[PDB]
Amino acid sequence: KRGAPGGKLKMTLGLPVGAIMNCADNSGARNLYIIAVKGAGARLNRLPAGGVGDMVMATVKKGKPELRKKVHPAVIVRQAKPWKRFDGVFLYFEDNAGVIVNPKGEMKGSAITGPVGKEAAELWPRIASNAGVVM
Amino acid sequence: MAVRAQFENSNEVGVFATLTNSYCLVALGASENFYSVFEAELQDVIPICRTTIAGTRIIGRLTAGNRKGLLVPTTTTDQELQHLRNSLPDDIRIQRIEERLSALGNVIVCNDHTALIHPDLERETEEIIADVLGVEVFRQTIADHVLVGSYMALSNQGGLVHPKTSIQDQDELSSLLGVPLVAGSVNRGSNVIGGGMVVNDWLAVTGLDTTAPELSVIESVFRLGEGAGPGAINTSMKNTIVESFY
Amino acid sequence: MRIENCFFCGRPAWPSKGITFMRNDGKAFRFCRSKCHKNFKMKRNPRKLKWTKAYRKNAGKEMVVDSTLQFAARRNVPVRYNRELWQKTLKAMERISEIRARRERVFYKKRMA
Amino acid sequence: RSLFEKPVTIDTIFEKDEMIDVIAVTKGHGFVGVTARWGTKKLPRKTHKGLRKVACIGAWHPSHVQWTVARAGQMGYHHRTSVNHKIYRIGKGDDEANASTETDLTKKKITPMGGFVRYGEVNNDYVMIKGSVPGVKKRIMTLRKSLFTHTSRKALEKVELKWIDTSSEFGHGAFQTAAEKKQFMGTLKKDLQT
Amino acid sequence: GVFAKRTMTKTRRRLRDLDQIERDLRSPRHLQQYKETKAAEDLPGLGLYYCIECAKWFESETSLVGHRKGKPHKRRLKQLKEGAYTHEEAMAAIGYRIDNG
Amino acid sequence: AKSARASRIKENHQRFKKNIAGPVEAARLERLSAKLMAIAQA
Amino acid sequence: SHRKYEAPRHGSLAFLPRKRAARHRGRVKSFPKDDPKKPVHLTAAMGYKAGMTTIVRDLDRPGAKAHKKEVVEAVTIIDCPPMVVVGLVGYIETPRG
Amino acid sequence: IGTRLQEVMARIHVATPMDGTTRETFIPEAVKNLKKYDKNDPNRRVLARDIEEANGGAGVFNVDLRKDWILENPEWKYDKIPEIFDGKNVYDYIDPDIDAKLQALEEEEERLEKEGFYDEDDEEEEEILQKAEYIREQHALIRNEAKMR
Ligand SMILES: [Zn+2]
Ligand SMILES: [Zn+2]
Repeated sequence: KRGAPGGKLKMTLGLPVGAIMNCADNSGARNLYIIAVKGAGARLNRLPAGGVGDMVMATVKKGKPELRKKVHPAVIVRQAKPWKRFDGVFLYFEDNAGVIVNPKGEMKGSAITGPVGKEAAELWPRIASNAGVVM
Repeated sequence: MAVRAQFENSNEVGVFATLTNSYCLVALGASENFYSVFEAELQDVIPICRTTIAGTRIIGRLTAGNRKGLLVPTTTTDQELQHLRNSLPDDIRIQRIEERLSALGNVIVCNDHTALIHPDLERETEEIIADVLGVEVFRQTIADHVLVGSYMALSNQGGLVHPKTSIQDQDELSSLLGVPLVAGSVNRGSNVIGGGMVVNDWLAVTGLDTTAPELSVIESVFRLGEGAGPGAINTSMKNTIVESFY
Repeated sequence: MRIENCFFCGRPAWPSKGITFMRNDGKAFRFCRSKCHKNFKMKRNPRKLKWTKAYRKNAGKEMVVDSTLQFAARRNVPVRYNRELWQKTLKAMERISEIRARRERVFYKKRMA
Repeated sequence: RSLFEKPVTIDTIFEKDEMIDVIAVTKGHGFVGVTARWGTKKLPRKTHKGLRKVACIGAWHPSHVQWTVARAGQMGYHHRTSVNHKIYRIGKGDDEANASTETDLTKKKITPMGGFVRYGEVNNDYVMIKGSVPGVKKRIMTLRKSLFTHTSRKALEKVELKWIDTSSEFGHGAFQTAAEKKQFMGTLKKDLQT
Repeated sequence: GVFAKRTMTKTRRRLRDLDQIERDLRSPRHLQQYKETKAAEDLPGLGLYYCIECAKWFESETSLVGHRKGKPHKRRLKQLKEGAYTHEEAMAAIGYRIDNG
Repeated sequence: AKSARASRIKENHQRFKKNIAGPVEAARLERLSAKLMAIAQA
Repeated sequence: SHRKYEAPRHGSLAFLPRKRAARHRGRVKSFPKDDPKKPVHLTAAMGYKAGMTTIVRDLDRPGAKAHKKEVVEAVTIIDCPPMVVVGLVGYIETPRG
Repeated sequence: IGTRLQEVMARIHVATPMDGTTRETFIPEAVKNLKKYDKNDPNRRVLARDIEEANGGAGVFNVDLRKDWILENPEWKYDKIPEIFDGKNVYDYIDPDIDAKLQALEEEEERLEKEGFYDEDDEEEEEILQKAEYIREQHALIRNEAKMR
């Protein structure tokens, strides 16, 4: 099973490949550099991009040296580009942030700092269990 | 009475359900299989309500309550509140609270007598918990985790906690709660106990990946079935537990 | 559904109107329009911007101490549905609106004596 | 022959929850280059002889321009037949609350505050269609029955409206009725002046 | 003089809010969480010289003392004395309230 | 993925048309024709 | 030689030519197929596009994520005064149509 | 004792309260009288999944969320509950003791009307105001002449 989740409604994708997002867990990483987005299609010249609830592949640019040598799966939990929900609300967070997971969606860390989006919480039950605030 | 189940092929039952001694809440899904599991176990003894919280389906982690009351976060809509009030009888008090840490199922774990909360909850939130749930409230952590509702399942009979909880912490927490506590896992070695299961005084529902030794541990600590007690863990089931979890 | 109010200016915020800012401490800020949202992003004070209900209440140009303003609140303890209660709530709602309009006119004339 | 010289209303032809087709001419755009007419990629900055162009309209035989190559020309004002549009409401003109619902008890009509922009007021029967239609304001619309029996559950769904927006579309309208605007605003200077 | 005034209003250039600063002044725990979201080795002056009112880090104690004499610091002090705009004041402006029973 | 022109998709759509959507559209047609007949005879 | 990276062609050739429509009023190219067993009914109607607005729908779509929830949707208003029937045209079938 | 072995003793350790007290349990009496559900039993309890299978299957069956509502009158169970009225939230005004507060408001209104709270109230002043308006018009005309020249 590839990591792109099913049942996700269309939303604005705010984070293309090459974005540096914050790390919202206590895994030791401080930021995540996006190199790929799970489930991205094929289009000439188009940068693959992701939104809240999407799985990306990321490298650690700042944090513990043991995490700097690997490409980790991560789930985007916060984005700053405004997007619309099906209830009509356009909303955005004050930062871009994700959490490191395995391909099965279970979290590498043990705590999440700050809130997570409803899309990420509903698509990933471990993030829902580790979320303090869901907005 | 420990039953393995799945919500849309997910083993995280406590993420999608809330079980007390007077009501059950289940997430509204695309089918009725998850509702039918709880309906087969509880044949109209307590009400079961198909709930939505803030437009989401993670209701076990968004809600917290016991046999006396129910607490929902500030993002619960008036129509969801009305549906919950119309489904539950008047013996249960329902309150929407303005707590900043709105994942109430993660920050609150409670039986009918006591509650453990995230240490950074508001004093007004603690007072509302003590009033509506009719319990004594303590601020606690389980193995340095502040999400007590996701890292412990609790009943009036006993409690199951994080596997990496030290013996001294188990003893202190067992003194504080007044119930026997056991450190164990669910869902083939997961430490997210509250996200992995729901329990009340006579029924537990765990995920389908929960293996037979940890299922027997759950039955022993929560006294489910005839002749079930926590003494079987260190007398009758000790060899099985050592062999499985060494 | 329900009618919200703008955090910045206090206007009614109907569904699909405006934008919501989700802050990392756990607080949501609903704005009815881009004007209020952009003033918020520029960190202007609604209490100092004269076109806001915040300024008007701070200056004393809104009727605040009145018995007709005690009937609307965020109800955190739900009530079991009752058809007669809902119908009489609608009738009381209309009566309260009329009485509030009369008292507001009296308040404005007392201001403009 | 029995229908000769008689008026036929819309609700004797179509029904709420029916999926129909809409036929109209699209919005005119005039003469438009290839970038907006066909969606081609812009050439890099300060490209000689222009960058809103196709670089090679022919590199291969025949010694001709082919009919499949994007060219600048008329965009819009095209005849389009769009299908599968759900009818949400058939409101009656003589109904003074034809924009009211069962949960929104405000007695109000479909016309927004200040009127429909560049149209006026809707005083007759109206059809409320989910989504968008090929035409513009004031334009003749031809509503057609669907050519085939439908295959989706969306055509079988019945629509329950909780609320219809009647605020001003001439700006950021926050009030559904003039009474609501007056009640929020309070007494003005001209109210005491009158 | 604002650095890069064109993109001052972008979300990626957002500064800390006045109500958050008020909560930092009232409760040291909330300030502790805000400082936990930072890294002290990357901070100016190793995070030792911090003005809570301006939510700002400085390279030295002399720099912090000199900043306290400036008008931005006094403007922040005047804003904090007047008080920060909050959701409770937004509720009171329209005459709404919360009924908890 | 099966195309929109696939024979199995066409057969499934034909069964849906015959068994599900057909009676609903027939009842709606009956109501609309009754109303327009009332207009025609009035 | 061959194109190095594949890409689908810009625009559809089904809507050619991209010229102005020959008439301002839309033309019903095809009517629904006639069934003599059905009762008589009109197949079309006319109206005038007035504008767009916003609704809130209580959605009943079993299987969807927004099932039993409120959804905000855009709608189009078409002003429809009643028409007046003024004529009758008969059509025969010929080998030329 | 090694770390793995210590973790195993942590897993088999059963913590108990030191005072020996047990919490009171709340198990309803009908649980003992319940008959266990069996799929092979021809007289088993009909489930919601059985009703769903009989009524079109998953993704087609439409569950009735109001079927298990416990209201004072069962005829009210399928009402359209009012939510919006004249730009106000009905749920904001829902209050069990609404009639007493409305009675107090009406008594206050009668008292204010008796006391003259809503009551409403010179040709020389009108004449001098008109003369001042004429003077202001003359000043505007003079200023317009100056602007022209
Ligand atoms: Zn506003
Ligand atoms: Zn300072």
